[PDB]
Amino acid sequence: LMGGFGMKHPPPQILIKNTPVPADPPTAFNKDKLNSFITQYSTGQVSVEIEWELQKENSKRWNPEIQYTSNYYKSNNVEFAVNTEGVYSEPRPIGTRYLTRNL
Amino acid sequence: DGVGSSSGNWHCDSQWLGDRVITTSTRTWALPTYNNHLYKQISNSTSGGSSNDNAYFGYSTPWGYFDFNRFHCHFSPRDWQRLINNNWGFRPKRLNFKLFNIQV
Repeated sequence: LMGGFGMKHPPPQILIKNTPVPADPPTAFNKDKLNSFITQYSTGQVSVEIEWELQKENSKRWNPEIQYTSNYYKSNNVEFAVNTEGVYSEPRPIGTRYLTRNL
Repeated sequence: DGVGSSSGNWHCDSQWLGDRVITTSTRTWALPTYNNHLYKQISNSTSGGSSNDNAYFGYSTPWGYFDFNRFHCHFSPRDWQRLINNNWGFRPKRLNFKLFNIQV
């Protein structure tokens, strides 16, 4: 209902965790679970590649269609770009329904 | 062929391949008799003009001619929109021309 493709078997959840690294344990045995760990965090790169199938348009419409376009008029910043502080912004939501076909 | 058989069909469509687009256009034309079958010498004197920048000499022929040297003769507005919004360049490659269904 929020939009998209419904699947019984969607892309699986990918779960990641840092393995706990205990600190120095006491020299005398204690049966309680360890609660002293080395403070750690992890970093790395993640890549995802998705192949999309396209349905081309075969319209016989004579007049030009409505198309999504940027506005040429001057502005302080370029839409869908970074600001002077390096902050990326999306200025508007973009749908998918601009081309037309008969009902 | 014969009087009662068409000599061609109406072909008017655009086919969009990967790196190529093929435009086909068919039109109905009418051809009258020009100059009453005569060749006539023409000039700025025969059209009454007397400025030297507009002076000319030439001939008018009883022949007509077919001209399709404008882009809208081949591209519909939607095809033109697709071409201009999806391509960095284009150029003509080859031509096919047909005259058929002659009626005098």
